[PDB]
Amino acid sequence: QEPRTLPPSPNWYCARCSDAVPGGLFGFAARTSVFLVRVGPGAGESPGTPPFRVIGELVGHTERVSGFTFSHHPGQYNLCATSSDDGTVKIWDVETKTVVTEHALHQHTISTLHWSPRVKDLIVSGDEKGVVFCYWFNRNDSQHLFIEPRTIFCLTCSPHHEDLVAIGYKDGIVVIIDISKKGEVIHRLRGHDDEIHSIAWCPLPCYLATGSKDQTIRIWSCSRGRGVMILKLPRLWLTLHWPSNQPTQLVSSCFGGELLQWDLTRKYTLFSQNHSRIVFNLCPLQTEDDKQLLLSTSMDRDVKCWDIATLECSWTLPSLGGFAYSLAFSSVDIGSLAIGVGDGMIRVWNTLSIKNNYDVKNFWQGVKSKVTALCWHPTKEGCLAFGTDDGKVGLYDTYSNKPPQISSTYHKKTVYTLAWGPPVSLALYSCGGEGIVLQHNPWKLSGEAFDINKLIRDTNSIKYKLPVHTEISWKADGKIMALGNEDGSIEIFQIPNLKLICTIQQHHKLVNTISWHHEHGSQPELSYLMASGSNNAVIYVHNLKTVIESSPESPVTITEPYRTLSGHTAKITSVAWSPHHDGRLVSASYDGTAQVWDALREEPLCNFRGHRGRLLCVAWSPLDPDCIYSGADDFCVHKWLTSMQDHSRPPQ
Ligand SMILES: CN1CN([C@@H]2O[C@H](COP(=O)(O)OP(=O)(O)OP(=O)(O)O)[C@@H](O)[C@H]2O)c2nc(N)[nH]c(=O)c21
Repeated sequence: QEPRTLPPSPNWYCARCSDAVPGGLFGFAARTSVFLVRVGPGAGESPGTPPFRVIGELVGHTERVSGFTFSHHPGQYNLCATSSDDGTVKIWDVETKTVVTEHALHQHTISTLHWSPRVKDLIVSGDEKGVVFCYWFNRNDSQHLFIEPRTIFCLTCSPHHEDLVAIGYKDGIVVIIDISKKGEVIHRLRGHDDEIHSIAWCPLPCYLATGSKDQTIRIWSCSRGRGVMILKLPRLWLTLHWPSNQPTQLVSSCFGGELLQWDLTRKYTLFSQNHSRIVFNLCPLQTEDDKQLLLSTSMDRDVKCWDIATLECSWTLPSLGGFAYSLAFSSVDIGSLAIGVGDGMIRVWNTLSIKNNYDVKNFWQGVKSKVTALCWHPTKEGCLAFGTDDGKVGLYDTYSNKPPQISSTYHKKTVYTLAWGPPVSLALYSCGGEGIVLQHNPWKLSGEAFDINKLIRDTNSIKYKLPVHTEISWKADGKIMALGNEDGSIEIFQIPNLKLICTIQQHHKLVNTISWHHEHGSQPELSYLMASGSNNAVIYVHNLKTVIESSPESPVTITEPYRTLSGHTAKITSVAWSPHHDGRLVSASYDGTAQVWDALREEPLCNFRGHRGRLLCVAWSPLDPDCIYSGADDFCVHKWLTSMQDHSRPPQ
């Protein structure tokens, strides 16, 4: 297939942090970025597959992006403006994905901006103190305005005269100002009782609409400054869209993210598959093929498309609300990719959706915190173990509707590893940051869970305190278990009773990740290859085929590696052997890259730099050999191709 991006959620409680220009380009603000989605025929997808593609990220802001508006002037649809809590308002070109200009005029946290419908280079920004700036970027000018000492929530330039701008406030007040008259208040619009969420001008000449947290929409005659009709709706963000096609109809959000189309001529109509939590923005987009769509962003972290002719949802783009901590592919369901997210939901992604590139199912029940580990049962379908940062281990029947089973036992600290292995029918092993590895019974998960350090102590000859275990990986045949430790040690234990056969002292810091090379290779000696990463940059590979066959009486110490992979410049969070190759490793690092290695020749192959933060996990696509999935603390998962990469090594 082609690349995909599982992007961060659109930001919440912003009057305008997303917009769309006609033809088919949609942009929404998410974390520190603006993500770009070409929507329509020009997105290039099979008739049946939803016509959208995430194509671009606008990279450059330092803190939360508070506002985003496109330039809607014909032949200039490629410009757009952003505001950010870093005090910046940047002008962007979407073809280059770069900044054209900016201004740090605002001395207080910006609330919103808006690109004038009439003046080709005028962007009007307002902050939480009530200060409004006007910025003409092609003429290099900047008019300062102060209207009143109140918290600006929204701001909409008039489509019908260059000088009028409506401003809504946290306390319900709405006013219309004139820039050419130095911010004079022309119309005070008295009526609202609470937070103004949106202001939409009538598209034909003038009237004016406002949605407020006081559960009413209001239309105003901006001539006689009076309110000529009030609409009460049947937790709330109340955003509006006045369609140019139906100048007599009006779209609004409603409780629970429900969307309405009212009739100006007490009457409403329902959309639809609907949103489940409050909706923040609504963006009209007319495709090349003349379809009238409307894009909606929502607290439920879905980005939905609506066909205004049918008022049904054409597709949904889901998003991630926290770090992508974990990626697990199922061996029973081949395309099934489990994602552990910091926002407390597991994502299972059918990466083989015949007619849907983002077929993702969320799992709310049971989980109530950062999912930091995941593992599929090797044989049972739908069987998915997860661990959290509250130390909770859990099991999940992902075909079922029903809330998961929780282990009666919690780890003291975060759950970083989960592996299935034989009991010491199949047992769940969970490792916590405190250093305990526990053995769970899936049959009776509420019962006793045995800390395996007691058997390690019984079956070996111990007179010291055991290490703090930080990572567990079983070998492919289910006969050798490796534990990584805080000191950097890795310990090799043999099948029935965790007999220790070997200790590797190669790392000098905490081990984060161990992976054994797969058995499906084209040669035996490879399944005994172990890859490991620690809080240091250098990755090691070790060849344990001697000591496992040697089956020693006493445990042996190893101080020399089989292969050394230097390149990364920060800790290694995850490593994975390619299932389609022999000795090909991918590694995720805190240096924000992922490196593909041919581990046998100590050769760097390619380096993925598409992430915007520290990487936490990597998983090879189980069917495409040049395709890999990544997860980082940028609230993203990228599905990228080895062959599309520009660099072979990690930076420095
Ligand atoms: C403490 N860690 C951290 N860690 C790796 O680091 C990532 C983030 O962990 P974290 O909760 O930020 O731990 P922390 O030490 O605070 O991270 P940092 O100090 O780098 O910010 C995880 O995705 C995980 O792969 C770990 N992995 C294993 N196996 N065992 C561990 O004890 C730990």
